[PDB]
Amino acid sequence: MVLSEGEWQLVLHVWAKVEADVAGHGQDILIRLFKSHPETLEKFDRFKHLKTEAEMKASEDLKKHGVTVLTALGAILKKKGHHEAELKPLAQSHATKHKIPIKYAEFISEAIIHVLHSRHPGNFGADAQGAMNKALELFRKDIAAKYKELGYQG
Ligand code: HEM
Repeated sequence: MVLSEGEWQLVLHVWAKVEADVAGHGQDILIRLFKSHPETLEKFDRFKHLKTEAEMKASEDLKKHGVTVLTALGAILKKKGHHEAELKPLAQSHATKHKIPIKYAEFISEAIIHVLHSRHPGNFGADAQGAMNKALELFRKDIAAKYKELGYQG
């Protein structure tokens, strides 16, 4: 798949807003994922112990990892489809080291869309959400293909 330039512009316009507060958005997205799909929390030996939303919100470590996640995702999105080098090390660590099944990438995709819709309603109308979804689908498709190449499947 290929996004058009107009779709990329909708994606990067809302992303510019996200980047005004990377830590806050990172926290919100990981917490949404762990509340909506509790099984994902189990893959994080670092965070597995957190029992409640209050505890997640107070963890400086979780916030730091949220920044790490969104910074890496932001770098991929800014490539506007030319992301093969950025994707390679991420595919390898998530497939071989962390052992994350590809279905969980769908779950975090959902979490990102939820938080952008909640925080940025005026810059995340239906057309902008559709463009963000296509971007995330492109990312998932390419990561799935690399999983296969690496011997995992997802
Ligand atoms: C937008 C998708 C994602 C991005 C951009 C992302 C990015 C990253 C980055 C940059 C790291 C640190 C370096 C590395 O280990 O590769 C990391 C670590 C990790 N990721 Fe992801 N990740 C994503 C989705 C997920 C999902 C869906 C899960 C699990 C449900 C996951 C599980 C982990 C784990 C367990 C670690 C190691 C944490 C630690 O113990 O420090 N990732 N991720």
